[PDB]
Amino acid sequence: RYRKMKERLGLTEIRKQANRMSFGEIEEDAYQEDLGFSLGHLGKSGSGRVRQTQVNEATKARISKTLQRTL
Amino acid sequence: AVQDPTKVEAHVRAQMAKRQKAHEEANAARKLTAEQRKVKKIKKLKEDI
Amino acid sequence: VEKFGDLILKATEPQMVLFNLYDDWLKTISSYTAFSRLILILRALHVNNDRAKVILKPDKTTITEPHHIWPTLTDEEWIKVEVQLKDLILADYGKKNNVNVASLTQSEIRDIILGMEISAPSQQRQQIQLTATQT
RNA sequence: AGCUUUGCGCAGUGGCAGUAUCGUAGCCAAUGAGGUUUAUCCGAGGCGCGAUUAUUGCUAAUACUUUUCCCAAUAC
Repeated sequence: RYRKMKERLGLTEIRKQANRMSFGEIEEDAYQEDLGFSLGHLGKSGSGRVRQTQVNEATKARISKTLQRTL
Repeated sequence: AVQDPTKVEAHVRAQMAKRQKAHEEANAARKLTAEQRKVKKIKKLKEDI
Repeated sequence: VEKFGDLILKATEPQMVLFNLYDDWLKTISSYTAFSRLILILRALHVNNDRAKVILKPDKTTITEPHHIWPTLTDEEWIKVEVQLKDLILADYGKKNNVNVASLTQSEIRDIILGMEISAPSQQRQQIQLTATQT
């Protein structure tokens, strides 16, 4: 249980990479509706890795037990 | 397991075999003998007289 | 391992080849017990490659058939040879680093077997009885 | 004489989820709980309160100095 709950709340590589931000490399302001929203090294061609990051399956949104039984 | 892998695996399988042996002897200490099963069936099928 | 050397050193026309380092181990031991045994053996061969060669043959028969690479040995003797191999690795580490093998902790031995350990130069400073002085 | 069904215990091997698990000398309930759909029809728990890492226990990680021996004539 502790391992599963730590993996769910753990800082995934894609979420780790959005935390960062390049120094002096100014990003274009995507997402009009809220400026300041910026992905980190996700696609900014900064200092990340060559391949695209993959979504962690443990972060996939799921529904409750009572909600499922009502469904 | 890094230090002595085979010894550790042998210990783990010893624990597994101990659990299985305990389960099997618990099943055996209750298992009804053939004479007991026969007398049980006969007594169940007899008493409607 | 002299089989790999005898193959590669006298080979031409580069070609792919497949091996199996879990010769017959998987019939009796698990996968990551076989991997740990392989790691111990490979660390030993990295350490000496000749003392471990003698250790890999506890007898003079030691039937290492050409069908596979490692000697056909039993698990009970595998425990003993692993103990000797671990002792060899620790003894070499102590000889090279002037440390005491009995003084090594458990995680110290794990780090010795797996990878390597970090040193500490004099430039690394921990700047992070009383004598009164009149000034 | 095997085969097999149901319910209940003791186990063993797994898988799944920690927004849920348990308690109820509190109340109500097949003399009917709850009913959004299928209502001259369905058919059981519900409410309030309480404990909690949203069940509860362990195991482990977070260190060295007590002692106890000593100098001297082949001489007025």
